[PDB]
Amino acid sequence: MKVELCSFSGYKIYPGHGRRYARTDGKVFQFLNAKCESAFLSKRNPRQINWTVLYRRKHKKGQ
Amino acid sequence: NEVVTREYTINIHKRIHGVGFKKRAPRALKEIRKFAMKEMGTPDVRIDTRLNKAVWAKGIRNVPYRIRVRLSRKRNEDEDSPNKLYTLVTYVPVTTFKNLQTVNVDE
Amino acid sequence: SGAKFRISLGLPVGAVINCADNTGAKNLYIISVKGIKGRLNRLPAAGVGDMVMATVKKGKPELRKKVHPAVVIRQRKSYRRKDGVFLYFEDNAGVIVNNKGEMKGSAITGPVAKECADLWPRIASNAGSIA
Amino acid sequence: SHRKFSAPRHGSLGFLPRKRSSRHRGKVKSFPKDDPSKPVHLTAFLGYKAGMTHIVREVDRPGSKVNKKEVVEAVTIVETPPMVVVGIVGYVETPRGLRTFKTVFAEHISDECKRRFYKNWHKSKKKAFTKYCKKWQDDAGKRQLDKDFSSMKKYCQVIRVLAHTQMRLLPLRQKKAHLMEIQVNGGTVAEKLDWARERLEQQVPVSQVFGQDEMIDVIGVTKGKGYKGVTSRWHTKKLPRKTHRGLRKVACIGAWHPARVAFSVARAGQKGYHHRTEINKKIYKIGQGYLIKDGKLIKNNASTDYDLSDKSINPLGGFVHYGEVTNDFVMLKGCVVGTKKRVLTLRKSLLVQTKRRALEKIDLKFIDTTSKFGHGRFQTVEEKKAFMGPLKKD
RNA sequence: UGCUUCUGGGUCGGGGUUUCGUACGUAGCAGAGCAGCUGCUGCGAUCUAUUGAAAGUCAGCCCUCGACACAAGGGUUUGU
RNA sequence: CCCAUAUCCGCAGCAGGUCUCCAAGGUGAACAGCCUCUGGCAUGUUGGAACAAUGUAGGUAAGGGAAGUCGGCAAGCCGGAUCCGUAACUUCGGGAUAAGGAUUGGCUCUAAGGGCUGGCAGCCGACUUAGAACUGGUGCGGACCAGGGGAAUCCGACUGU
Ligand SMILES: [Mg+2]
Ligand SMILES: [Mg+2]
Ligand SMILES: [Mg+2]
Ligand SMILES: [Mg+2]
Ligand SMILES: [Mg+2]
Ligand SMILES: [Mg+2]
Ligand SMILES: [Mg+2]
Ligand SMILES: [Mg+2]
Ligand SMILES: [Mg+2]
Ligand SMILES: [Mg+2]
Ligand SMILES: [Mg+2]
Ligand SMILES: [Mg+2]
Ligand SMILES: [Mg+2]
Ligand SMILES: [Mg+2]
Ligand SMILES: [Mg+2]
Repeated sequence: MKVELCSFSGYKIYPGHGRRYARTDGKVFQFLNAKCESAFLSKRNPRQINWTVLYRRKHKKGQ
Repeated sequence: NEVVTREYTINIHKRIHGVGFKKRAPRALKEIRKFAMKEMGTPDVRIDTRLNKAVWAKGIRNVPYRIRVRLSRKRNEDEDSPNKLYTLVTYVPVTTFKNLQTVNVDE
Repeated sequence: SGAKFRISLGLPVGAVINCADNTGAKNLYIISVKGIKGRLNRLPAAGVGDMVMATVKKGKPELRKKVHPAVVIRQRKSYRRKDGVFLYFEDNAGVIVNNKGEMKGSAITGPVAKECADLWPRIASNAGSIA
Repeated sequence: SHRKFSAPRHGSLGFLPRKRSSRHRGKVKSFPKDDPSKPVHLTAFLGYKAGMTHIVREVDRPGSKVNKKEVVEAVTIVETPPMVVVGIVGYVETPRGLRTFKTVFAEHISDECKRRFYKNWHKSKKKAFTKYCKKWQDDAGKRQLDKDFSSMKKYCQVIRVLAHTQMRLLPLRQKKAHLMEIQVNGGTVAEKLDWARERLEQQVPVSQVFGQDEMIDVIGVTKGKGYKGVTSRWHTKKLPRKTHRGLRKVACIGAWHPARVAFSVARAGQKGYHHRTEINKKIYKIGQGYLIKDGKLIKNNASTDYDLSDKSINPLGGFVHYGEVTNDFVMLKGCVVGTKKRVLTLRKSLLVQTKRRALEKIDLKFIDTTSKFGHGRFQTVEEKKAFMGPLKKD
């Protein structure tokens, strides 16, 4: 089975983890856990959450 | 070597885990006294009023997680008591608890 | 030939779900579920791919005050697939059909569960996407 | 009058009394029926419940919706370090049932096994089997032994071996070994004894008892849950909120006549810690333990033909509330009874396994080793470090 | 279930894991503006770096064998 | 001297009853609730160890949402304030906080609203209202305090007993 990536945090989801979300507009999201799912559903921007892949890429933390 | 002094860190957090709010700090005083018998094997444990003050410094339920204490086994001066020795427990303020071993203190 | 596996049932009798077809109904009110033998005190319940009996509460006046066969195509209650995936939809949706599973309408809005899609070829052909 | 609307009764009257098991170690109530034509083999084994994980595999079920497709399946990891055979016991069939006939123990018995014979090892002088062991050193005693073995050949019909676990290799606090009789099914009675006599004091790896894809039964004691009410113990309907004097009760515990409470009515009492036997638990993998080969520790007992990572079954942080599985393990599909650390009796099937599910061959594509102490999201520490990057600790 | 094989568990420490979400202090010519002196100096929620940081983490998580002491004990009974 | 969760009446040191005076700071419309100073107390006729069932009093629950029940009983939703908006009917007073929306933090500023002295000048000031920028993970009446609503039928006008 192929690995996904959390639609909020950027962490990769191995088989048997998280939840897959499907909106009425057709877009499908995957969430590593409920911590990531809650932030996404509360309309939080991952770029502003310090521990996400999108934040660290925007701030060059790894680089 | 009956008269001896050592400095300990007591993990109060794990001693009072799961205890009710109105009994958390009363029970820490009990777990400190119980700790003293185990380490020094003396029924007569005497907890200093500063250590009692430190343990209650944050109220009845948010007790400090770790506390550094000094145990000093001393000779019971009164011959009326059945106990020849007692243990005195004093507070040792520490800016940090990291890497603190159990230390022998020599006066 | 291949049989659908059990999934969590999220729509007990008495649930009002959206109507995801162009018939005219705006929602579907579940009054029973096909294939439910049940037991004492337990409400019949439905999941994606289940045919149900429902009434239209909001919609065309000609569609109301009567019982329609409907199939659930989306549900908000997450259900496990045999590949270990827990999937759930933003809303609960159904489509009116007849006994034979042919859609009373001609188009669907929103995605359709793969569980319901594989079970109803007439419904699948009208689905914009499959989830 | 008759009850208005029908309903099946709650619970099974077949598992009564709902009491605390009198034994901690699962007891094999029935060993498989002996087939003399089969070669000599053992029929049971003792394992410990390490904990659960989940795997990925490709199912081969023609006509299924999951044929040639991947599926995630839960598994239980049962640590099964090799057992040590210490004694042989023979039985005689009588018109009153099997009667224990003769018991012969090995010359050497380790301290893990001798602990079993004591309620306090600390206060004991460790005198168990001290005078007996001399029967193996002197000729007269030896001549008496092979007379005992010959009598077991003449008269006995069921041969069992006394195998105990090796607790020193397990991560648990307990040092007292678990000692059980295992029946020796297989050839004639003479063949059973020679095979067993050879194995006195020897070790039996689990792989010699069970094999890949085998359907076995797990016998153990469920997780104790203490005093429980009828609602939790018997799963009866909860009474309305307006009920006076409590609602987690059975309202009518009987009719006026018979003027007694019947044995078939739900009551409050013990829940859990019940002896149970569960059948048809497939073996998904028999894993080899850690081996020091050529000065390097081999521990990749969780790699598969598709996941070449050098990782062991142990999840990050170890098995929660158990420890580290460094011995041979059995990966069983689904769940089994007991808490972590619970000793489980593995037994061979009493049935004939002719079903596509029973005969299906397992080919694991992936074994999950993420932490179970939270929501672990990394399979290995190397995978974690490569993703995270250097930290302030370094 | 454990209670001397330089061995045993215990306590502290450390490491692993994991939860939250980036510590105090310090610097900033980042900061909507405002006050004072002739660009500088003050007030300023907030922001950035230090800093996936700080803090907790078995009390019923996992591994140590670094520190410290303790452990060869006590009571009541039992005989073909 | 007590004057009342122990000096009075209730068989008692009884969660009941029993007439009054004085009355601080903060928040806030407030003698509300919440915290605090002066003053007072030792948890209400016992303690210790556990944390089973069943209770009593509080909470939280995925998906559904009264399918429960005689009956929405119980709980829950709403709730402050500012700006907007508001029907039938009506005895024209009401209905009405009808119904229905938006807003609310912190911080830095701007504008208006006065007295005293000798269309101007100087000195004093007390809280308000309104607007703007910036700002935080959209959190902001952050605790406390704090109306669910609508359409109808019966009866009794209402307030009161
Ligand atoms: Mg019913
Ligand atoms: Mg009948
Ligand atoms: Mg009642
Ligand atoms: Mg877990
Ligand atoms: Mg009280
Ligand atoms: Mg008292
Ligand atoms: Mg009193
Ligand atoms: Mg009382
Ligand atoms: Mg709910
Ligand atoms: Mg919900
Ligand atoms: Mg009804
Ligand atoms: Mg009914
Ligand atoms: Mg009510
Ligand atoms: Mg009205
Ligand atoms: Mg009236």
